[PDB]
Amino acid sequence: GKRLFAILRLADGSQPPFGASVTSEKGRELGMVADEGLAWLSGVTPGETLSVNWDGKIQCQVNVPETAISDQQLLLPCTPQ
Ligand SMILES: [Co+2]
Repeated sequence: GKRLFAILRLADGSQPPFGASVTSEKGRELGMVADEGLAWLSGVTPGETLSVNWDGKIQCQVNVPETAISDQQLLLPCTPQ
């Protein structure tokens, strides 16, 4: 499964800001965070680690479940490195 509807929230409960970028381990930009911490991600690999970037910096990372499949909405807890 490769396209994910990701609900992003940090460990502290906050939301990554509107306009943050989400990148794969490889460094590819799979999507951008919209409002309310929602990010549609393209070409995601199940099991990989994504980084969420804003303010010119990796702010936190998420672990895409190995069981992720296409068009799945899932919570991705974003934890600071
Ligand atoms: Co860019």
